[PDB]
Amino acid sequence: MAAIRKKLVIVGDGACGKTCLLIVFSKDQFPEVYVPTVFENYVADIEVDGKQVELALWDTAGQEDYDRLRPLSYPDTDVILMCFSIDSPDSLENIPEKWTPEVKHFCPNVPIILVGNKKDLRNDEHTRRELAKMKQEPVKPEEGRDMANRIGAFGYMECSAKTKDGVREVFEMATRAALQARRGKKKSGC
Amino acid sequence: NRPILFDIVSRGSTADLDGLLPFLLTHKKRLTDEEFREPSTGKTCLPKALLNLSNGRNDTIPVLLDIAERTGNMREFINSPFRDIYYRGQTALHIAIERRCKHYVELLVAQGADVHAQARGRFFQPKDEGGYFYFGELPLSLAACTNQPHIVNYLTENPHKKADMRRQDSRGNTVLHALVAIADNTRENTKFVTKMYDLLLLKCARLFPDSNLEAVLNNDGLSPLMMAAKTGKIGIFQHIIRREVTDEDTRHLSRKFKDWAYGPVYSSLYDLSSLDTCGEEASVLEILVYNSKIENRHEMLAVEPINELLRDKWRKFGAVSFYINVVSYLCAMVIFTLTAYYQPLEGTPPYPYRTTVDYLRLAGEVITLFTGVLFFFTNIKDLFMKKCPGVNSLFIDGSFQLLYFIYSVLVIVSAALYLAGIEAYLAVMVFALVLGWMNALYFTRGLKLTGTYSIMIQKILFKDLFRFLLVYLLFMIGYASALVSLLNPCDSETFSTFLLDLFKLTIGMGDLEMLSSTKYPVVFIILLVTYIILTFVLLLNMLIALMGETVGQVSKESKHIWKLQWATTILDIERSFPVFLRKAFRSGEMVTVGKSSDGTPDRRWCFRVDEVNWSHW
Ligand SMILES: CC(C)C[C@H](NC(=O)c1cc2ccccc2s1)C(=O)N1CCN(C(=O)[C@H](CO)NS(=O)(=O)c2ccc(Cl)cc2Cl)CC1
Ligand SMILES: CC(C)CCC[C@@H](C)[C@H]1CC[C@H]2[C@@H]3CC=C4C[C@@H](OC(=O)CCC(=O)O)CC[C@]4(C)[C@H]3CC[C@]12C
Ligand SMILES: Nc1nc2c(ncn2[C@@H]2O[C@H](COP(=O)(O)OP(=O)(O)OP(O)(O)=S)[C@@H](O)[C@H]2O)c(=O)[nH]1
Repeated sequence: MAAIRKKLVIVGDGACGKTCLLIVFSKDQFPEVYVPTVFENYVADIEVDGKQVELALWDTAGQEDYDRLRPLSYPDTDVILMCFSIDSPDSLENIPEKWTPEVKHFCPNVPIILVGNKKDLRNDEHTRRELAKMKQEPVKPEEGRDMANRIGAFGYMECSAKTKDGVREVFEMATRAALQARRGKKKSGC
Repeated sequence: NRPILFDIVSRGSTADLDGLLPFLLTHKKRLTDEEFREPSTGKTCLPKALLNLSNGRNDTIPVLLDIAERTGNMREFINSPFRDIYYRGQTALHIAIERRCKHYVELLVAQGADVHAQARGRFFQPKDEGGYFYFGELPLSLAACTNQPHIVNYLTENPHKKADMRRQDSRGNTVLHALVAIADNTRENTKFVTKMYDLLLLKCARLFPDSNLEAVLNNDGLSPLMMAAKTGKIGIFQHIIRREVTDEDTRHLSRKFKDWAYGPVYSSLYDLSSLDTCGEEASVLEILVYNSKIENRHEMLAVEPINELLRDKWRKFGAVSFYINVVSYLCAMVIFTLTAYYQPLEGTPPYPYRTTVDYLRLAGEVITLFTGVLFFFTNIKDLFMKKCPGVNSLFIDGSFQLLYFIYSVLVIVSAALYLAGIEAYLAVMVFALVLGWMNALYFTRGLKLTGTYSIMIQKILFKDLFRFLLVYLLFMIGYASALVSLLNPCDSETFSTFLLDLFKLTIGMGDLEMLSSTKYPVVFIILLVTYIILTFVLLLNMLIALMGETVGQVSKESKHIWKLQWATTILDIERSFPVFLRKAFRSGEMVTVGKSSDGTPDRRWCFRVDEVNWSHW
């Protein structure tokens, strides 16, 4: 009947493919030449279960001067995509230390969905050979399964923008998380 | 180049813009770059251009739009939202609509401007929250609230994009909700509000025949009718109640029908599908009555169907049960009084019951305790029934709703003592009895002859008498402390005895013997004389001045307040009935006035009234 508008914000460390993920959702065409540093001011139509939802997609960066304005994008957020890389293990241990407390500081009681990018790159040989120079290995999916549990993520998934695998299901899970009404209030003052 | 570009666009000059496109192409700098955007609020070139312009023809907009198109960033640029707090979410389309220029609205919509963008800045929030203007946080709602029928008509039906009228903002308010929110009781505002409301409702019904726009509810659960009733906006409320549509195609959504005319007598059939609800959903009547701080509650109560519905409801069952209520309560109070009188002081409570009189005596205590428990249960059920009304509902008004709670406590509290604290249960039992006897004016509220008396005594007691008693207590404390200090005994017991003597004097009886023992008797008598003069002569009967003025206000508004109190008591009595019985007592008919679009019968509950007119010739 009437589409419901929901706010989705994607946050992740640099070069993780957040912009690529949203772009592939947008036009279903991987940009192989030019990728904007941020993809902003876009609303996409999605239907999951008898409901029509307009999802407003916001991106956050910190490459240059975007960290100062990043806080402005948090308020009135309905769902968060905590995004990281499977080909870059360093993208994992930084999620709890610095990103999570900021997320809870600005926008608490908001559903958070964990996502790892570059599923194919975890099985690549050149990436493994280069990474072994520093005694490192690709991110283990089971480690992600557990890491979702630790940070209380609503759900954790994998995406591959190159082969458009799981993008639709991942963002559908994001939307179903968003439509959820949450649980009242906790320890509400008298 | 932000300052130079801002100055050029503000001045409206078009020649200066020449050469910007080659510069952007060579430097590959987008028009949305942080440097171009104003740091203060993320403002961009387009909103600055639209804000200031000459006769609505800034003339710089098309050139900037073409430049953005060449850069390939038109979608991002046109609908770039403002950052910060005060003007968060504002876009170019909102500004174009506000400035009452149709041309720029058409241009922005055609070029791809978003039409569902929401403005959520604090400035756009309601008046009481901190925002000076509220319009539903939507473009179409903003146009409707600003009395721009042409803009609304164009925006609703456009070949490029359409703004569905059944669209809800974050608050849940739709276009009708916002239109009611800005509605005012002024003569000019009401006319355009009603006209726009009718136009928009008719358009929505015409485009979508299956769904009725008024059905949609906000997050609070209210509808435009209910919200208007709660906010005290009579101008739109009365029109909504008696809405009649002459059009045959969409006459189903009308709320007032014509039954028949015999000579000067005209009988018309109103609809009350949502005006009265038997617990199925919130009703306009309950919201209008129980809620506090309503600007025009008394005027809104005096409408054609409300009075007749209250009269019929009172006649059908209200009178039958009201007297039953009075009789039962008075009988219970008499039983309680008899139990209290025949209380054996001798012996330690509890007492053994062996004699014939014990049969009768125990029953009184059992009945009183069960009645108190029933009162407590009724008063918790009622509190939860109204979705837990706050302090304002209980303390300020409807004092009797709180008093029976106190009566509920003491009566059971004594019982506990009667089991263990045997010695001093009478002390609180007697006070409970006194309070119960004194709080029977709730039943007198209903009577027309004595309806005002209870309301006005409750009103004057807490407001006038206490305000006067503050000053009286200042005087009392000062004078009593002075007199106690002055006297020479040659101490708590002496002070208490002196206070007792002084109070007995204050009544107007007793004797003035204290002066004999004290030193400086002359000043003591002077101070007593000042005390008596001030209090008795001036204050005691100058309170009567504003007391009589209060009773004068009540006399001037006696008819209006009695109607409210009678409605309150009858609704009160009704709400305690079970749901099935209430449905069995439904009022109205099931007239099938009209058929739906597909021909199915509406079969909606209604209620018919009649009046007389002699000039309809
Ligand atoms: C049973 C129906 C036919 C009528 C119903 N009366 C009763 O249920 C009882 C009367 C009596 C008398 C003596 C002993 C036991 C009962 S049980 C009835 O009509 N009403 C009760 C609910 N009402 C209330 O609860 C108000 C409004 O919420 N609150 S109150 O001020 O605290 C009050 C007022 C009178 C009574 Cl009495 C009990 C209460 Cl807490 C309204 C009015
Ligand atoms: C004008 C009004 C609205 C304000 C005053 C409030 C009254 C409730 C005060 C005024 C004087 C007070 C009385 C002053 C002295 C006493 C004696 C005291 O007990 C005694 O008899 C003292 C003997 C002893 O303890 O040895 C009990 C309270 C009483 C009656 C006080 C109870 C409350 C009274 C009547
Ligand atoms: N092997 C592999 N590489 C990918 C895949 N998707 C993206 N990459 C790379 O990820 C990059 C994601 O772009 P982006 O997120 O903007 O990088 P960034 O430098 O981290 O951006 P920023 O957060 O500093 S502002 C793309 O440019 C692409 O080269 C994939 O599916 N498989």
